[PDB]
Amino acid sequence: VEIDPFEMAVKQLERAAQYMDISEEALEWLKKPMRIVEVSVPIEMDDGSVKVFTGFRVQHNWARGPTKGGIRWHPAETLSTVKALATWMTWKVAVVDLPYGGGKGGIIVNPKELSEREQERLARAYIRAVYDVIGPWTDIPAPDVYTNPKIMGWMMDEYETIMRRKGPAFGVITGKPLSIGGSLGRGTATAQGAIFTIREAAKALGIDLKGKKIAVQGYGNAGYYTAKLAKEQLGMTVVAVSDSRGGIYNPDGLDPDEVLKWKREHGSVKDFPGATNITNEELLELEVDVLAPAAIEEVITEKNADNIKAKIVAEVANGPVTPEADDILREKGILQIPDFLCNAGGVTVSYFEWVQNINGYYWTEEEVREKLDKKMTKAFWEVYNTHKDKNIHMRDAAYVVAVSRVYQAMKDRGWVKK
Ligand SMILES: N[C@@H](CCC(=O)O)C(=O)O
Repeated sequence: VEIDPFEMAVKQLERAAQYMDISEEALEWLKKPMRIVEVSVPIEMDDGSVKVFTGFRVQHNWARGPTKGGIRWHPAETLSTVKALATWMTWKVAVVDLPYGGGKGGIIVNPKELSEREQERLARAYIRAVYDVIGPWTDIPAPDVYTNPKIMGWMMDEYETIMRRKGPAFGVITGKPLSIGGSLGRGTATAQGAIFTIREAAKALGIDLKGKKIAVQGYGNAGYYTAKLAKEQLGMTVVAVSDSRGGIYNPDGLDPDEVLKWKREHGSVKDFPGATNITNEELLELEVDVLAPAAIEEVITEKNADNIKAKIVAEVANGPVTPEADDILREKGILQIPDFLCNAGGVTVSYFEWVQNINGYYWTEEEVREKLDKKMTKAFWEVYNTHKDKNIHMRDAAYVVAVSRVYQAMKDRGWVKK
């Protein structure tokens, strides 16, 4: 009825665990976050009043290392959502082999109605409230929905003020501006990882992407950068893009820069010059070789699963495919890249930023790109090898890999004896 996010995450975990040999005690440990912190966030309003907000900080598991995750400023943010996202972040950092755990934060607030001063006060108060459970080697927050690098800089400054500069205060939080412990390649991290996964999938399927067609659903940051990087690096033809308002179809190809400029000038991609106007419900079924949903979740359902014609479906967004759609697409011979494997580039570049901050030495764009390429290629090939050995779904193989790594880390620490 309500389909609670945490229940769905636990159900997914059980489905995954049924495909591998894991002890009952370890599964019960994994079903519950290891630490949940709920705090009040009082700030001073611009009119002089004091408003109290509810903040969350869930650390699902830290067997493999310090927990990692973003902070969401959404009016419809709940504890369940934070717990489910921390659980998913655990597997996200485990599949791509990072020395990280799972974490997530969130404040129930509408940031659209907050001023800059009030936003800074909210960030500083959240840091003051959750200081006792965060740190460079304990919990590293990150940008997420309705949060940008400016809030990251404010949060890092507040943490440094509280910590009295007794250590690497830069590394307590990632996604910061380049002037203060920032990292090169952060803006295009997720799309770069998605492009690397798409290239590896094409390599696995034996099809060259040069001259091929790609359709991207959702033209936000991730969708725009995915289309642009595909067109440049992969040599593919961006045939169709879309947003919430509508979509664009052009067999001859779309220039991502031109489409982004049009969207910026008119607020939407609708009615692009010299292009056919469509919507998402027929965009998802266009004849393409790579489809990259980079928008609101749950766009592929059993209704439209049988009509998908893409050879590769790169789940850039967070869970855009339902399990029934997963089964239907696997039956059709379509190679799916799991959601928490395709967009693992953002957390990988976040890890690179944390390493740079901890070490005090900062890398270049080429070094970050090469390291990200190596990490994403290795993770995808491990997942595909499991998918080829166990004769299971790609999402199932990614779950097996991540849960196996976490379980091995737990067994090594002695947390679970079986
Ligand atoms: N928010 C992104 C995916 C999640 C992420 O960026 O980490 C989208 O829905 O397009």
